[PDB]
Amino acid sequence: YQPEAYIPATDTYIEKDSSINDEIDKLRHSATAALFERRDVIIVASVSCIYGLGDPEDYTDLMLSLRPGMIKDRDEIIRKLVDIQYERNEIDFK
DNA sequence: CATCGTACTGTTACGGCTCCATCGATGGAGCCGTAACAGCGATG
Repeated sequence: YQPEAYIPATDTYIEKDSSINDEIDKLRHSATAALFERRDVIIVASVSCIYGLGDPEDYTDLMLSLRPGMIKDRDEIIRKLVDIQYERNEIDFK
């Protein structure tokens, strides 16, 4: 990670560059889901636990509920899935 | 010295697409030259 910064002494600006690790992201998402799923969860974290995450109210209110017999268009459900940052990929299924 | 931050920019291999340069011969018919073949009369 190289956060953007500006140095007035040299009048030079550095652009932001980052790389994402898949395993750590999956572990973080699993921890976040387990927090809302079960109460008997133990989380081992670094000082990263004090950095800005999303709103828990938005996380709870944006859960999609589906049951048999409920009328709903397939396109509407696909749009709802896309709106919660789900990527459609028939080749790379992860 | 380790820790943290809401999917980052620039330059190279490699496969697929497209444009451009560069590169007589054989059989049939007619002709010439050469060889080959066919085709009144008088007397005893």
